[PDB]
Amino acid sequence: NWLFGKKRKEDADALATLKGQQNRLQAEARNLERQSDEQKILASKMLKAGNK
Amino acid sequence: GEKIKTVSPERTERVMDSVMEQRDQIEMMTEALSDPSLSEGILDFEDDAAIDEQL
Repeated sequence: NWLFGKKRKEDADALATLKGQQNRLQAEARNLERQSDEQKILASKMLKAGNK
Repeated sequence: GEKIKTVSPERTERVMDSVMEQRDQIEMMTEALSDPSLSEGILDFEDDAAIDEQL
């Protein structure tokens, strides 16, 4: 009876937790990619400016 | 000086750190056992509407 709704709620909560954690990981990956692109452009710029 | 060397301040720091850690663990253990979700167990699917009208 009422246990079926509880099971559905538990599965939905577990999926919500997993998706939220995946959202944090995707945000961190986006930040890392931003930093890597910035770093590549900076390296090209300072090689233009003459340092190895 | 003999007393200060025996019970050094680092020893007191270690003892107080252990007391703090163990107090935290007792609190977490004794609040894990007191979660109201058990005796509550099944909650209203209507989310307190029936108990609202009963009150």
